[PDB]
Amino acid sequence: TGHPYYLRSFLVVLKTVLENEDDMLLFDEQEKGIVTKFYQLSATGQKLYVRLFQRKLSWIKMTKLEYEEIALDLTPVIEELTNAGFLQTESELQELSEVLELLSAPELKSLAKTFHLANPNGQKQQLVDAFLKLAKQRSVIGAVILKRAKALAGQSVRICKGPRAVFSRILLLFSLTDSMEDEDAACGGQGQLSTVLLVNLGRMEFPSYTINRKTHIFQDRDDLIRYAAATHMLSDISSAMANGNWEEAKELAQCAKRDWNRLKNHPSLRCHEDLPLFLRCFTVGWIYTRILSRFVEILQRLHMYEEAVRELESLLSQRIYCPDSRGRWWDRLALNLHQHLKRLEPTIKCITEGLADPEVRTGHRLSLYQRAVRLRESPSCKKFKHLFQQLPEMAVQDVKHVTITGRLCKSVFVMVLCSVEELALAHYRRSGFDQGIHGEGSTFSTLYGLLLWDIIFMDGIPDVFRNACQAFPLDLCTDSFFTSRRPALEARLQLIHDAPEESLRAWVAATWHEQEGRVASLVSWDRFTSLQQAQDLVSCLGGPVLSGVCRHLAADFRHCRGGLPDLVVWNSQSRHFKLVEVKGPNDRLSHKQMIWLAELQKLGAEVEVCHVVAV
DNA sequence: TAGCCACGCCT
DNA sequence: GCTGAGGAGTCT
DNA sequence: AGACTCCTCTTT
DNA sequence: AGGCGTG
Ligand SMILES: [Ba+2]
Repeated sequence: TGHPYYLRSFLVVLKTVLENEDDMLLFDEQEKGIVTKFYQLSATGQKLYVRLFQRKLSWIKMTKLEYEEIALDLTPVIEELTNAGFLQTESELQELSEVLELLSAPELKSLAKTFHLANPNGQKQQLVDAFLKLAKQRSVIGAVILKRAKALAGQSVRICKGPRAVFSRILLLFSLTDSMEDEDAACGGQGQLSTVLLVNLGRMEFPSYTINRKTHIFQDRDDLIRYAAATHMLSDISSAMANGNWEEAKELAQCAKRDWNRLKNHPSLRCHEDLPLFLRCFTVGWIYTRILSRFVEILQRLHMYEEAVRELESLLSQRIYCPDSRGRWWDRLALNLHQHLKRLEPTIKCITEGLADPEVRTGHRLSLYQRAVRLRESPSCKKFKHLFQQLPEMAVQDVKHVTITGRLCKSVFVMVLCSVEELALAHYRRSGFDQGIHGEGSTFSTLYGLLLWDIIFMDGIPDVFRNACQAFPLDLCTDSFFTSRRPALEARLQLIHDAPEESLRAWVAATWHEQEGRVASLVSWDRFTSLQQAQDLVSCLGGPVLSGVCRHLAADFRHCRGGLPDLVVWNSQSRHFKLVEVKGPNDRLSHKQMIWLAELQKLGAEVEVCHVVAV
């Protein structure tokens, strides 16, 4: 462990995936050997590879490579990696567009000149398109350009794409069990370790649980490769959207929409369809559906609202993939029909079916009910009685609103510089709550985590723990997390409800002491300032409330994890607390948020929206 | 749709 | 658009 | 000269 | 004011 941080982290990944019997079925021998080859390198040889694996994939000037901590002179090390088959040298640098790319605009000028036919000025981009048109006609002069371009660029290494590929697939796999260590790190461009992972994994200590895998996710190394392909596609589409190239993204999508209807009969699907949901998210079909969702987003941006409706109706026609997404869809469907396609007939059928789908929850549920009333009680609609149709009167109860002012300067205010939220925490200090946290959902989530820790990492649920560095059972964000643990859950949620404020102070003390540091997705250790703070807070919150919140989180974290209030403020001595949703000059309450506030009131908790106006 | 935010537009 | 901080190279 | 784009390194 | 999009 004179291994620097980035190497320790890389090794954990390799180990974690290599000890999966199931995972190792999806690598041929050729592939498997490369890993051995890695392990065979010297410590130096390894350090340097990780560095370069992490760097962008392409050619690097030998003079641009400095790691003192690896060695003062890296030529030996490079030679090892070359011989090993991991790194290639300027010697294999053959493509012109590659040689040019590697050179600086300065150098590009020096070659634009010492070639008489070249206009020595313009951008770097131009001089390239130039030198490439020239070598394409008079080929024999092109080989002389390349000859110098090379000699001019210098000594240069590149990571070999082939072995690289194996490590990315390993990284990909590591990342399913770490939720998705990132779609951006693993799934796109190509796999590197996320920043946080690369830094911390080597030090991280995980909650103890029992690995118990009883089902395969992938049929064979082929299924993996098809999945990896869909993954990369979704990544490149998301990437396009991000860079605003909505035209490219529409193609890319349609492209993928073919391929998916191409796979729609293949043997493998039968088995995937059959997986429990918490695993079904790791299949081609799930990724293709996810892609089709982005596609309706794209149809929407390009304002093609008829198509988007078709696509939404397609997605909703099946319950196989992404059922957690139907709420987003039904809502999105209805919004399109009502707003954009003014078809008031379907808007109702839509809203009706949607609200009859036990799949839709919280925010979207509310948002459909709200459109219903706005619609039924509208004259532009009155010539009907098809929405009086027994709509359960989910009239989200009304909440105390409050307003304060702050001197404006994400929006920054002054009081020293601070946030909308910090400004309010102040108003509340002078309102006689000496104590507060700005924690949004993590305050509550880590309390749920502290109180149910042992039930979460409980033994006896097949398939939820598949390997070594999990921070949660894979079914955590499913309807099955609760069903698979009903009896234990009902029991614990009851105890908590009746617990007096010392049993709580004690249960928390317990987990805290036994688990402090351990990486669990629900628990932020620095979220409270000390164990003592946590105990204060639970004391104020009290069982019935602590129970109610925990019940929602475990029952349906997927759809309840967001829209809890920004602030918790309590009075130390008086034990009175308030749950505050800060609303700066430019944001209102989302449906998710008005559900939470309602539900927190029912639990009998002081809830308040605190509007901030600027000066 | 990951969720957030600031802005801007329409009604 | 954003989800971090600094430096080197490119652009106009 | 200054603005912006790209890339790397983070830690223990 | 609030519903909706855009980046
Ligand atoms: Ba807020």
